[PDB]
Order: sequence, then C-alpha cells, then structure tokens
Amino acid sequence: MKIMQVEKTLVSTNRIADMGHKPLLVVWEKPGAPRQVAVDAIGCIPGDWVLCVGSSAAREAAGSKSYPSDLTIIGIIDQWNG
Amino acid sequence: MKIMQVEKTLVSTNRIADMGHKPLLVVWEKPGAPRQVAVDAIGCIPGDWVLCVGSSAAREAAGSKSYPSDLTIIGIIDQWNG
Amino acid sequence: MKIMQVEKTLVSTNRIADMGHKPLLVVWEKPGAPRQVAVDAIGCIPGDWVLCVGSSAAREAAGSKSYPSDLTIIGIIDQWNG
Amino acid sequence: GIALGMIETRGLVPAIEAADAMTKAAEVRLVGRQFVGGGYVTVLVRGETGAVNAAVRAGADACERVGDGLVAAHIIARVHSEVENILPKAPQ
Amino acid sequence: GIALGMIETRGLVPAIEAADAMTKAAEVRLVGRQFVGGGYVTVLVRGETGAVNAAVRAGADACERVGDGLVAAHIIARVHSEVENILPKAPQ
Amino acid sequence: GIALGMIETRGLVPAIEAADAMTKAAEVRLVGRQFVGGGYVTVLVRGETGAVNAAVRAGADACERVGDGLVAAHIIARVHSEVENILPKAPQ
Amino acid sequence: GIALGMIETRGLVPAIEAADAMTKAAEVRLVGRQFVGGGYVTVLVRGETGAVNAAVRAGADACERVGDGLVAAHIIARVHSEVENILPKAPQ
Amino acid sequence: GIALGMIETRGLVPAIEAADAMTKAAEVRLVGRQFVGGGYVTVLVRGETGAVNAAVRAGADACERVGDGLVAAHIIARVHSEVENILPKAPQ
Amino acid sequence: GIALGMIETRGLVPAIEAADAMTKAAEVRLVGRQFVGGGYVTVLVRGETGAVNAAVRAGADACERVGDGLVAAHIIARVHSEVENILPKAPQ
Amino acid sequence: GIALGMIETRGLVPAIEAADAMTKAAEVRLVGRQFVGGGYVTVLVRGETGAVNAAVRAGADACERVGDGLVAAHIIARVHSEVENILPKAPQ
Amino acid sequence: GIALGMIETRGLVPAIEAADAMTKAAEVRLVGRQFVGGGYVTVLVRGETGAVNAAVRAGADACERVGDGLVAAHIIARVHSEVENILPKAPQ
Amino acid sequence: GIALGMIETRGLVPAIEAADAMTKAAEVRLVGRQFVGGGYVTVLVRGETGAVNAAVRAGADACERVGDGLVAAHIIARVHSEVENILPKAPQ
Amino acid sequence: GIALGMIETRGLVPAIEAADAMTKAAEVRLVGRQFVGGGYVTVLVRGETGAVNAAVRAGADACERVGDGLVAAHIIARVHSEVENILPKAPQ
Amino acid sequence: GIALGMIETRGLVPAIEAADAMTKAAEVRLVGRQFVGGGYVTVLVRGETGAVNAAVRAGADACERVGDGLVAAHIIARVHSEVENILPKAPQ
Amino acid sequence: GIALGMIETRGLVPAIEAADAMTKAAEVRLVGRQFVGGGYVTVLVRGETGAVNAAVRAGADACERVGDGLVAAHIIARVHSEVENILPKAPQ
Repeated sequence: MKIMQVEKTLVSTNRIADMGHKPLLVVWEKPGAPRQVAVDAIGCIPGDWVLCVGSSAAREAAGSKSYPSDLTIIGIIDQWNG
Repeated sequence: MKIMQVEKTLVSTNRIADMGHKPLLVVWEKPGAPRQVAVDAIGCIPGDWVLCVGSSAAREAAGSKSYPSDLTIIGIIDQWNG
Repeated sequence: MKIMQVEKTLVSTNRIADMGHKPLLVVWEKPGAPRQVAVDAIGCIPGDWVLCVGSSAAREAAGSKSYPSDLTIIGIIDQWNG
Repeated sequence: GIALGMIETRGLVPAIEAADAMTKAAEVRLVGRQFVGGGYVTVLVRGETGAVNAAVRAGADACERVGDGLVAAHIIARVHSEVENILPKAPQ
Repeated sequence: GIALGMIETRGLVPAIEAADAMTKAAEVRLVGRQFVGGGYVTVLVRGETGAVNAAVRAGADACERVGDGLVAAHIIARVHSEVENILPKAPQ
Repeated sequence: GIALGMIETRGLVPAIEAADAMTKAAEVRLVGRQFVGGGYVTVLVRGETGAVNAAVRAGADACERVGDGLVAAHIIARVHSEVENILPKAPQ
Repeated sequence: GIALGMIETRGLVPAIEAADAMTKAAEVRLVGRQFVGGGYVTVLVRGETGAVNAAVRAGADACERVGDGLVAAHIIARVHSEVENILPKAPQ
Repeated sequence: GIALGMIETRGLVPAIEAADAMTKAAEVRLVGRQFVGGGYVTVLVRGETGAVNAAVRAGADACERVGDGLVAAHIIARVHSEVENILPKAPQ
Repeated sequence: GIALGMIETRGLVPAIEAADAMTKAAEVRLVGRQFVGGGYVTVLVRGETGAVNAAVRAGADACERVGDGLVAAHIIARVHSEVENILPKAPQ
Repeated sequence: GIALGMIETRGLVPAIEAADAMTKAAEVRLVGRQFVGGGYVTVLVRGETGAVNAAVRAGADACERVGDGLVAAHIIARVHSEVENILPKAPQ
Repeated sequence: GIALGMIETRGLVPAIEAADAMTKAAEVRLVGRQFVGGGYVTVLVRGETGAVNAAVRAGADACERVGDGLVAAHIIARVHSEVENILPKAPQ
Repeated sequence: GIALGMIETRGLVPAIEAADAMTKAAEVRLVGRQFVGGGYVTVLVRGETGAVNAAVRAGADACERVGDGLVAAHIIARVHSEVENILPKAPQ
Repeated sequence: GIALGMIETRGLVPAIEAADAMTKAAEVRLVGRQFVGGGYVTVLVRGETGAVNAAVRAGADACERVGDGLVAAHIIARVHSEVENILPKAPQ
Repeated sequence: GIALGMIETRGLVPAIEAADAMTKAAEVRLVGRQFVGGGYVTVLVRGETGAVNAAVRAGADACERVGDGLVAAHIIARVHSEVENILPKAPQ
Repeated sequence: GIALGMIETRGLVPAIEAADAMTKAAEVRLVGRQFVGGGYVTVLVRGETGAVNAAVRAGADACERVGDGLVAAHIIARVHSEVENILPKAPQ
C-alpha cells in the first residue's frame, strides 16, 4: 500500500458503467507529487492521509473481483503527518 | 520481492473489513525513501530488514486469494545491512 | 522481463511456509542499482545475467499459480555483456 | 494511552506470541503478564484506543493457533479509575 | 457501604471486564480482585445495597460473554464483622 | 476528534441507554439527541475514530434489547465540513 | 439519588398513569415527560437505585394495560455526565 | 471453645457466603480462609461445639447453590494438639 | 520415629480430618501438610512403625467421606536417607 | 541472537526433555523454565533464527511422547523490546 | 554419575514412593522434588546411566498404583550444560 | 429509611425468627413488633428499598415453618405520609 | 560454518544437482562428495544454520526428480566434536 | 570404557545422524565409520556399558527415520582382545 | 560395582557354565561360588548395573539346559549396606 493525501474529488460523467456509483478522488503522495485517482471505498475528506491498495487487491476492495479499480482507498490513517 | 526496513507501525481504525485483523507496517527501502505500507505476515520489529512480496502474491501471503493487499512482508532477512 | 544480474544469495529462515524450499537470490539491474530478490527456478550462479519475470507470471514460474512470488528468474541469458 | 487491551490464553506460549503480536501491531505498551492460575495467562497492554484495537485484533489472530489457544481478547477504551488499581502498571 | 457484591469468573479477563462494568454502573468501590486458583478470579465491590445490586447485575451481563465466563454473582447486603477480616480492603 | 458515531433507536429510552453506554465506553462527547419523527431518535457522539468505534459498538449492543430497539449504528471516521453544518454541536 | 428510570409508552395516557404509579410506589422524583414522535411518550424518574427499580416496575405494571401500552422500562444506576445534558431536569 | 468447623467450597464467592452465614448464625470466630489450590477454598471457624454445629449447618445451607458450590462441611469438636499447628489462628 | 505415613486427600477439609484422626489414633507426629497443587493436600506423620500403620489406617477411614475424599494413604517404614531431604520436619 | 523458541508441555519431565533436545540440537541458550500453573511448563530458548528453528523442531519431536506431552512449540524470529520484559533473562 | 532420571506423578505421595523406590533400587542420589502445579510433582535422581535406568524402572513400578499415579518416567544420560541450570542440585 | 417491610405471623416465635433473619440479612431497622390480637404478630422493618426487599425475603423463608407460620410478608417502598402516623417508630 | 547439511542420493547425477542447488541457494561450503557404495552418494555442506537449512531444502527439492532420487536430506546445527572426525574437511 | 555399540545404516546420512546422536546422548567415543559396501555404513562407538546402551538406543531412534534407515543396533559389553584388531581405533 | 547379579543352579556344572557366560558377556567380577547344600550352587557376580544385567541374562540363558538347571537368576542393583556383609568378596 501507499500513503497518500486526498487532494480533491474527481468527476467523470461518462465513465464506464462498471465503475458503479463509486466516488473517485484525486490523491497524491506529496503535494506536488504526481496525482492519481482512487476509488474511495471509505468516505475520505480532503486533507486526509490515506492508505491506498493497488492492483487486483483494489478491485475487490472497491466491490467486486471484477471492478475496474487499480487504486482504492482502504483506510484513513489516524495519525499521520508527512 | 524487495528488501525494505520496517520503520514503524500504522494504525487505520477505519479500514475496510476485508483487511482483517492483520497488522500493517510502514516500510521503506532506506531511510529518507519513499515509504510504503505492508501487511505484516511474519511479525517484524521496527528496524528489521524484511522481504516484501508483490501484488497477487501479497494477497495470498496476507491470507487469502481475495485479501486486500498489494505488499506483504514474507520473511525477515537474517543478516542484511543496507 | 527485465535483465538483472544475480549478485548474492538471500537467506531468510522465518519465511512463510508457502515460500517453500525454493532458493532466493538478490538481483540488480546493474551493480549499484536497486536490489531486488527473486525466486530462482533456474539454478543461477552469482554474477550471472538473468531474465526475471513480473507479478502474475512469477508465481507460476516458481511452481504454483498461487506461489508467493513477484520476481522469478526464468532463464540465464547465455551471452550478455554488462 | 488510557485504553486497556487484554488477551487471555491457555498457557504462556500463546501469551508470548500474542504480546509480541500486539506490541508489533500498534504502538502499545505491555504493562503486564499475569499467571492467573489454572493455566490461564493474561497479557495486558495500554495505549490509544485505535492502537489498542489494532494490537488486540492482531494478537488474537496470532495466538489462536498457538498452543491451547485464546480464551479471551478484550478492549476497554475507557478504564474506570477504580479498575486501574487492579491493573498492572509495569511488566515484571 | 457495607454491602458486598462479588463476581467470580473463569480467568482474569472476564473479571476485569466485570470490575469495569460494575464500577461504571453504580457507585461501588472495588475493594479487591483475588486469584483463587484453578482459574478463578473473584472481583469484589462494596457499596450501598441498591448500588451493589445494580452493579452486580451489570458485571454479570458484561462478563458473561467475555472469556470462559462467569461462575457466580452474589450480594451480601450486611456483611458480618468477622467476615471483614477475610475480605480485601482496597485493591492492590 | 472528528468521528461521528451515531445510533438511531426506535424511541427515547433505547437511545438514552445507548448514549450512556457510548459515553461510558470511550472518550466520546455526546453532541446531540434528535427526535427525527416517527419515534426515531438519533443520538450522536463525536471523538477520535477509536473511541467512536468502541462507543458505537458498546451502545449498539446495549440498546438493542431496550424497548423497540436499535435501528442503526454507524461510524463516520472523518466528517466533511458541509455535513458538519447539519450536525448538532452541543446537546439542546 | 441519581439513578434514572424511564418508561416509554405509546400514548400520553399510559404515561401519566405510569408516572403516577412510579411516584407513588417509591421514592422517586419525576423529572420529565417527553414526546418522542410517533406516539411515544417517555416519562423519566430519578432516585436511589432501589427506589428507582421499584418505581419502574410498578409503573410498568400499571401502564401495561392502560391504553396502547408499555414500550420500554429501564433503569440506569449511574448516568454519565454527558448523558445528563440530554435529560430533562424538572417536569415541564 | 475449641471446635473447628470447616467449609470447603469451589471458589471464593461460595466461601465468603458460607463464612458470613456461619458467623451470623452462631458465636464462632472466623480463623481462616485458605486457598487450597485448584479452586478449593476453605473457610474455618472455631468456637464451642454447639455453636460450631449451628454455624456449619447454616454455612452449608447458604453456599450450596452459590457458585460452583460446597465441597465439604465438617465439624471436629476437639482437634489434636498436633493438628493445631496446621490450622490458622487468625484470618489473614 | 522412622516410619512415614502420608495421606493425600482432595482439599484441606478431608486432610484435616485425616490428620486429626491419625494423630489421635497413635503416637505419630504431624510433620507436614503440603498443598501440592490442583487440590491435592498431603498430610504426613512420622512415628514408630506400628503407630504409623495405625495412624494411616485411621486417617484413611476418617477422610474417605469428608469432602472430596482420599486420593492415597501410604506407609513407608524406613525411608532411605536420600528421601529424608524432600520430607518435611515440622508442619509449616 | 534474538529469536525465541518456546516449548510448553504438560509437566516438567516433558520440558526437561525438550530443553535438553533443543540445547543439544543447536546453539541456543536456555533462558528459562516457567511453571505456568495447571501443569504447564514452558521452556524458553534464545538464539539466532536458524538455531532456534532447529532447536524447536528437535525439541518438539523429543517431548511429544514424554509424559503428558507437548502443548506448544513456537518460534518468534525477532522479539519486540516490550516483550523482552516478560521473558526471562536467565534460567533460575 | 551424571545421568538424570525423572519421574513425574500426580500428587506427592506417589512421588515420595517413587523416590524411595528409586533410591533403594539402585545407585542414585535424590536431587530434587519439584511441585509443578496442577498436581504434578517431579522427582529427580542422578547417577550412572544404568543405575538410573534401574532406579527409574523401579520407581515407575512403585508409584504406578499409588495415588493417582505416574505421568512420566524418563532418563537422560548426558544432560546439556544449559539444562543443568534449571535442575535442582540438592534436595529441599 | 423510607421503605417498609412487614411480616405477619401467628405467634411471637415465628416473628422473632423473622425479625432476626431480616435484621441480619440486610440493613433494616426494626421499628416495631405488634401484638395485633388473635395471635397475629406483625414485625415491621424500615430501610432502603433493596434492603427491605432482601430482608423481607429472608424473613418469610425463615418463619414459614417456625410454629404456626407466616400470614403475610409485604413491602411498601414509600408509604403515604399519612400512613406514617399509624406506623411504629422504635420497637416495642 | 558449524552446521552440517547432508544430502544422499541414489547415483551421482542427483548429487551433483543437489550440491549445485545447495551452494546456489545459500552461502554453504561443499565439504564433500562421498561414494558410499551401492550407489548412495552423499554431498555434505557446511555453513551457518540458516544457510545450511536453505541450502538443504533447495537441494532436496532439486534432486527429488533427478535420477533415481533423494534418499535423505538432513540438517545438523551443532555437530558434536566427535562426529567432526568422520566428516570430510574439503572435497576430494 | 571398552564396550562397543554399533549401528548399521543403509547409507551414510543415517550413520552421521546416529553418530551425532550417540555422542550427544552419552559419553561414548566414536571410534569409527566404515563403509561396508552395498550401502551399509557402520558407525562404531566405545564407552562404558551404560553409556553405550544409552547411546545406541539414542542413535537408533534418531537414524531410524533419516534416510534409508537402520539395519542393526548392537552392544558388545566386553569385546574380546582378538576382535580389537578388526575394530577401528580412532575415526576416519 | 555395586550391582549384584546372582544365579542359582542345581549342581556345579550348570553354575560354571553360567559364570563363564556372565563373566564373558559383560565386565563383571565373580565374587562367589557357594555350595548351599542339597545341590544348590550359587554363582555371584558384581559390577555396574548394565553390565550386571547383561551378564545375568547371558548366564541364565547359558545354564538353562546344562545339567539339572537354573533355579534362579536375580539382580539387585544396590543392596543395603547390611546385606554386603553376608555377601562373598572373592571366590573360594
């Protein structure tokens, strides 16, 4: 997993049907780091340092063995400062 | 696999249930390096140089073919100094 | 696959049981490059230039579709100049 | 931390495995190991509630197989002032 | 308080849970925890009669599902002076 | 902290029991009791995530059989600012 | 006394009967009547634990066949300071 | 007097009950509570023969259903001088 | 005297009965009472051989129905000198 | 050497056997024997991981058929500083 | 002679019989009796290997039918130095 | 103490027995013994409600088979102030 | 370099494969290849315990299918000095 | 001493295991390893009678499960002087 | 040695066969050949316990069919010091 800060929400109206009603968030490890998008499975607010699982594991985490996620947020780290 | 040093523990109380009761550790390849988080399946102390498996395997090592892990510690190297 | 050079052997006694009786070798892209550990399915001497495989593939090459591996040496390049 | 985590096992091998696991999982301090009598050994940790939770869950999963097992794994987030008098302050 | 409430449990974890529950439930003071051997831990509280009734009922409900269990829940409303010598004064 | 712990019960007696349980279980501050309509009463507690988790579990268990019981127990670990505007800050 | 006894009824007639019964049966002080919504009215009494127990039982037995009935009867022997904030101080 | 009444119980709650009962029933002095091991707790009273009989019978009646119960209730009217050295003088 | 008589009973009550009986029956000195663990209490007397035989028999008969009973009654007429080190010389 | 190998047995004969086997098999230091209660005896050895693993395997095989047997054989390759306070530093 | 023979029994009387038997039977020195807990007592002898074998066989036979009996009989011909630190040197 | 426990018996002997049992069981004060006429004797205790309930239970059990028996055993947790005047205040 | 790992195979091809695997798997010196006669060939390696364990496990897996097979694969962590005489120092 | 213990194994790995075992078990000196041919390896140890018995039994037990196995385990307690010419003096 | 091995035969031929066999089998010394009368001849050997066991077995097996026969074969590993006086020191 990787520790990332949630930056902002991502909205794609014309996403694939398989994405479901799932929230997507823009997460970067460091402000200024390359941004990535993670399905938010927990309900994470901006500024949160969160735990992000990657390949294959992410799909089940976001809801199915077949969900199209390569990045999901599995948890919010309780105490973290970069 | 990768050789990395456990730096500290990581508590996310709001993690997904699928993660189980398994412990999570903050691991870096070196000090001052990108930090990654790993499910610990061995029982590793801080300062340990440990072996971390990649993604499909991580899930299985972490405990199931359908476990949410992309990095699991699979062994502690007996002697390594990085 | 990525060509890496076998540098040394890795011994972990407290590895997971599924890791098996298999050998483990520290490999690098070039000397001084980040060190990674790969299961050896070939039988490689130190200093050999080898071909290592990635995540889903590594598991099977090591011997079970469910094996705990993300890097596995699947061959020794007969003539590689470094 | 003011949260108590306690694990009871039948035998001490299970208890050590659990303490180790607990201490490893979260930032929790082992404040006691008690031989109850009868073969029940309770190992007790203190820390913040999330830390205690992580620790107890990890430790329980670890020790269930070892030996004769786990009798109980419990977390108490707020420990009453009165109950602290019956609780170990340091491991001996 | 001259009433005494006592809970006996199989193991220490259930007993700490009982002490906590009781002390939280009503105004009872924990006066002792005793290891009887064979796995029995008895946790004892002193309070006014009603408080003790409430507390014991609370401890019993709580400790029942924690650990091996509960063996006894008892209240002695007025305890004789001779018995005091056997009963533990303050938790240690 | 920021976590929101919420238990909705069918009726007020169940909820007072839940609230008591939550506050006695962990370090949570009860920020509101709301009569929704229909006989649904929601009691809301705020705190750090560990505390909120412990509290909600305890409360839910406690109020389940009290009266008409529990409708919902939910933990929201980090609450969005916008949702904070609809959340009671102190009881009234 | 600081114990809390609460009876929830469907309808106000059952509740007034309960309050009356409780107050007559034991030494309790009525501190509130609340309209929850949906036809639930909760009557709350404070007193010593034993008194409160007696009162709630009496009240339940009285209100049970009056009107639509008794939904709940509950005693809390010590109520947390946070819960006190949501509890009516005197009847109104 | 010199009579000895002994009640042995499985667990301490039954023994304390027995002791209280015995002391209240007759003029006897509690001289010891001993943890034998394996959960057996023996509570011993000295006094005159009639008093001792009354005490033990009361004690037994009292502790038989409390906890895990009564293992033994026994009266020895005069005990040998030698057996005195193994019998407790005052409770500790 | 040289001979050793030992009676083991489950619990202290049967054992005290046995000690009393032995010491009363013949000229034997109670030299130990030992709490073995797990409920086994062993009472040991040393005397001349016929005396020890008589004492053990008496004691065994006495305690068989007191409490949980007699595990074992044994007589050793001369104990090897090495065995004397593990044998108590005065009742503690 | 910071690995820990622990073997629990029912009784001391099995444990002495395990200890001897473990020590002979590999370079481990016996750091303790603990009588847990209930007949459980844990024998703990320290050393490097390979040594501890070898030792523990050897030990378990040795004590399995001795007495009441092996309850648990366990190896922990690295032990937390916290768990070190609950582990013996020397055999005595 | 440095071999070790150990016999473990359930209860002390079987062990004293074993020790007497062993010492009488062959050239062994009683080095200790250990109360394990749970009712187990271990009696240990040292001597030459064969003498220890004879002794242990005899001991097993003597205590097999005494009390609750033998649990274990074992001989270790050479005991590792580390093990010697957990074994009683002289009888107490 | 507000509560009242009254036990009515046929004869003074059953009543003294009841009174004794009551006063011993829980902390209540005999406020009266009344010779009603006809042979009915009423013994009345005043205490806090839990106490009075315990006491009356003890008393009824105690006097049921003593002499002629128990006519009644009744508890009033709070009596109307007017009834107080018809109620005895110190025992006759 | 204390530990010894030995693999015996039927035929020399399986043994060369095994030695090769061992030496590749870990840092263990190959101290010998022995022709026992009958076709048993033993390959022996010397390294630290973990190294030897790794090597041997690897070698065994490698030679299981090579030729007529693996007869034995054994690891001895601490080898008694006496055995070192019968063990080959270097390969030739 | 002069007694000879001899173990024959199919293969050398079982033989090295036996030698190690024997030598660790008792005070015996490995005087030889012989490759008979056909795959038989005999490992021979010399020591006093009891040591040799202990050792041979230990060696047998150990090597039985290692490799192809044990063919013979034998003790010659007094070995004739003519036979010494055929027995190996020191190991090779 | 302290062990006594003794064989009794009817007649001297069986006894010389036995002695020879014993002395040849193990390192035992022949301390007596006694003519009991009636044709009983007893051949007595002394040595270390194991040696003596081996010797006596060889002896008894040897003399079974030689002449009239074996009456007895017996081993006493340590004899009381008093029995040493009636025992022969060197053969006549």
